[PDB]
Amino acid sequence: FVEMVDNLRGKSGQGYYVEMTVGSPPQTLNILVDTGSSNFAVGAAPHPFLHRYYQRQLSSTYRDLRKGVYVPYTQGKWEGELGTDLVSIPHGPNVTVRANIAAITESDKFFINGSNWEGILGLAYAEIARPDDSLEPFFDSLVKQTHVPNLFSLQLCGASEVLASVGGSMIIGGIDHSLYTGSLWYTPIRREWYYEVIIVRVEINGQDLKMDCKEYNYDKSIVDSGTTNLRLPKKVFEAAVKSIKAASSTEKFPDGFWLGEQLVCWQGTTPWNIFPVISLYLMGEVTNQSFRITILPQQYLRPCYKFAISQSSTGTVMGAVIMEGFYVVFDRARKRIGFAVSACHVHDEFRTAAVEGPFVTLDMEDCG
Ligand SMILES: CCCOc1ccc(-c2csc(-c3ccccc3Cl)c2CC(=O)NC(=N)N)cc1
Repeated sequence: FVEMVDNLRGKSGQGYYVEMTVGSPPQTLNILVDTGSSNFAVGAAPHPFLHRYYQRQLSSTYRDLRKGVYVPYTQGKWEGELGTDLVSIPHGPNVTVRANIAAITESDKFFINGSNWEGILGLAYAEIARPDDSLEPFFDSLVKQTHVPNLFSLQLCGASEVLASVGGSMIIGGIDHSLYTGSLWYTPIRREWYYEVIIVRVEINGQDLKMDCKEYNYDKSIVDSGTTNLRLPKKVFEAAVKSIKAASSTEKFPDGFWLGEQLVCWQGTTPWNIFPVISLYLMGEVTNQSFRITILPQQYLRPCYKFAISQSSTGTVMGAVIMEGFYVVFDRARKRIGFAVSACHVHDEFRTAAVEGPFVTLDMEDCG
């Protein structure tokens, strides 16, 4: 796993990517590591934001699947041609796998200017793969074609003209103990489509939001490296901001700030201590057992800073601001996701991101 440490990079807010190669000879590309989707999709045609793309004609091992894929979503869309080719991760397991590849031929609002990645590596399950679940996801092909164990770890570390550079590690097939400190707590993967989990309770600076369990997962809750913010269902979001505004209160802020769209600055003078910590209690492996994940303002305020907690209409999304500061294990083989305090992770001399348990919680089976 030493070879996989720091194999991730990105620009704050533009996602983390790992270097991959596709085709023969090897075509080097930077791929967004996304646990919130299940397709291995790469630009395969010129685009204003792409400085390089996958060229099937140059790959002697490319095999067309004669089959298209169309993916529209609210902001725009991407469209591609299904194919198969040899795929490797230079700073990952020393193996090469034949995987499905969605060659993006046209798109709008898919790629991001300056993000430095040319495709996406959807690490979620087949159920949500496009165009349907018969298109085996990359990780599935990896495990089926190799000896690599059905599990991967993600240590997202976070972080002037330039958006800040972020780094992290994607350990495939295992758990690197030097990457975390303390104990690893696991929450069950409720269902194998998105990496769905169940939040049983949340508190702002030790104070319980006292909401019905179901509201925390209203619709669903997922662990998604492909999302920057901690996104909360409306009701939970409103309750969370009110509580945070209170905690901060000694400074007031433009609510354009609270809405994530606008920024805020001081100049190492930041009054972190004024902002409360956020604890998300996740269902434990044992019925009435749960554990908490606690994040600092250093995590939900991303650098000037922008409030990185936003409203969701699609359930809770534990994105980067949540994952950063924790070592997250996607234990697919045991249908669970483990959290441990990250070897990296920003923290002052008064508080620290934490992973603690157990905490017992009555019902919770019914938080789903
Ligand atoms: C931190 C920046 C992340 O940048 C992104 C770039 C593209 C997409 C995206 C466009 S269409 C699409 C997509 C939508 C449905 C199925 C397949 C794909 Cl590739 C995705 C993946 C996605 O939605 N991931 C996610 N929510 N975690 C998402 C984030």
